[PDB]
Amino acid sequence: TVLKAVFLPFISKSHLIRVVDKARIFAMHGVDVTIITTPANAAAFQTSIDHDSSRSRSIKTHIVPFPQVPGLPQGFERLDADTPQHLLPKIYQGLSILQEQFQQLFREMRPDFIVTDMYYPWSVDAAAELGIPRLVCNGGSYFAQSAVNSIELFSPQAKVDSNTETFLLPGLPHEVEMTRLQLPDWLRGAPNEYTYLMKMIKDSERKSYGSLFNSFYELEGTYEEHYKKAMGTKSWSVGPVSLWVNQDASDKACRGDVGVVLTWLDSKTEDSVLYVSFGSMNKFPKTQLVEIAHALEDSGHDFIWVVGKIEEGEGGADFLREFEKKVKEKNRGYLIWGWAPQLLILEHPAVGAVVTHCGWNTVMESVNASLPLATWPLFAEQFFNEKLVVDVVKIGVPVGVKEWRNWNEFGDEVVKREDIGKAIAFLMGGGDESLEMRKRVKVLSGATKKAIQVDGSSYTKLKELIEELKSIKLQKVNNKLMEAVALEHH
Ligand SMILES: CC1(C)[C@@H](O[C@@H]2O[C@H](C(=O)O)[C@@H](O)[C@H](O)[C@H]2O)CC[C@]2(C)[C@H]3C(=O)C=C4[C@@H]5C[C@@](C)(C(=O)O)CC[C@]5(C)CC[C@@]4(C)[C@]3(C)CC[C@@H]12
Ligand SMILES: O=c1ccn([C@@H]2O[C@H](COP(=O)(O)OP(=O)(O)O)[C@@H](O)[C@H]2O)c(=O)[nH]1
Repeated sequence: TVLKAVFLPFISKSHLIRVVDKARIFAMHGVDVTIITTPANAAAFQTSIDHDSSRSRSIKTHIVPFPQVPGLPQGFERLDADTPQHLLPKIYQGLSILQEQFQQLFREMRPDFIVTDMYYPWSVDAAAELGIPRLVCNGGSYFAQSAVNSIELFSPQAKVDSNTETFLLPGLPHEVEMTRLQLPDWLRGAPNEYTYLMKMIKDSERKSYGSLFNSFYELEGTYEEHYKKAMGTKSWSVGPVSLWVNQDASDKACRGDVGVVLTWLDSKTEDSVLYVSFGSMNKFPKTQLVEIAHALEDSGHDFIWVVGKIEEGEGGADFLREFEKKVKEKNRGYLIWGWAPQLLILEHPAVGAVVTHCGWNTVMESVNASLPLATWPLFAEQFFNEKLVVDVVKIGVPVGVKEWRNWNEFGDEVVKREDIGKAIAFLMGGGDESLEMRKRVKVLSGATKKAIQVDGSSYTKLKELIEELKSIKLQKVNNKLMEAVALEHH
């Protein structure tokens, strides 16, 4: 009959809200969904779950207490930027302890299939023990995963010396040039511990039923097909997930949480405000914040700056509080010190462009809101996402960042105010080339909205997947009938 699914999200904020939204999409289309999580993580999205159950979807959370770990204080259950760095491996250790409780819950709930974050590679074995399909949720774009596979297969970085020599990523449908410094540490040379984790994750994916991406075909459908052939797997684009289940203002306001900025926006003319955000994980050093502050002030344009994680005192916070005073004196700038209501802001007509670290969720949300991008990749797969934005679909301009760094370090590179200002001036300056870029993102904005409406590309992929899973459930029911009839004869 009715499919039953258990969803297992990860415990970093961006991954959590992406996989929770995928859970909400499945429940919107008839699946009886249970989301397993811990209290501090549930706090970020239980409100969204309550709104959904009122549209009488069958979706609920199942709260599991976070384990005791020596030296880990109570209440620390998330991997985000506000988390003190020495607690991260302990938090990850506590998550690992939960695996057996998760598996017991699978055996107790007996779902027809499970949908789990990529950071749970063992879940493919759990599903095989239960005899059910496991879907894996992958972060980021098909493009970025195609680029990673090109690096792994062809090693173009091995044939160059220096750090400024560009190389093509072979086999991709588009010509894409990068330097060795723009590759992740775990891909560049000898394996590190993350290289081995990624190997285990990709092996798990190859054994899984299929993968789910927050993507849509009009944006990067060529890479969706490329990726399926690179992996030899099934995959479905089911995005933009943020738009699909957060079309209401109340949902946009509460997403991932736990009005003054909206009144400020209401006072501005259309497309006049630059939105600046570097995602849920980034922490900039003071010297970088100084360059951004000067670039924003010197641009002459209105802006909202989501400052992200700031070191206290002379590590940045003192400077930003002084800068915030300055820019309120002119009514040109607005700083957001905590979690911003990103979906509500991007949809506001006053917003005209976005400075982004190329986190895939912000790229997708900006496309839906029809906003051109200034690209400032930092870590993870963001340098690959920049290539797609800048070189393939041409909806952004780069600030000019040269070097990948890990998420927990400041690196050696400081992007200077002049280079930031060049990107702002292009986006906000009204020149003809920027206007052609705005038209390109507008076309894609219309495509996003169509993709999740009835018989859009993402709607259809989800419908086809659910039909396959219904088919598998029914096959097992009819096989039991066949076995019982055979035992009757004898
Ligand atoms: C933010 C995302 C989710 C990710 O972001 C995702 O990055 C993917 C990528 O890396 O390609 C993209 O595919 C995807 O789209 C994007 O969402 C970027 C990488 C990372 C920041 C990641 C990390 O750095 C290192 C560790 C260590 C691993 C390990 C083995 C150790 O080494 O000690 C054990 C201890 C330890 C602290 C566990 C925690 C992780 C897994 C940690 C902090 C979790 C958050 C994670
Ligand atoms: O102040 C903030 C920062 C981030 N986000 C949301 O958090 C996600 C950030 O994910 P992204 O892929 O852009 O970057 P990451 O956080 O993974 O580095 C997006 O859904 C944003 O809408 C938000 O609502 N408010």
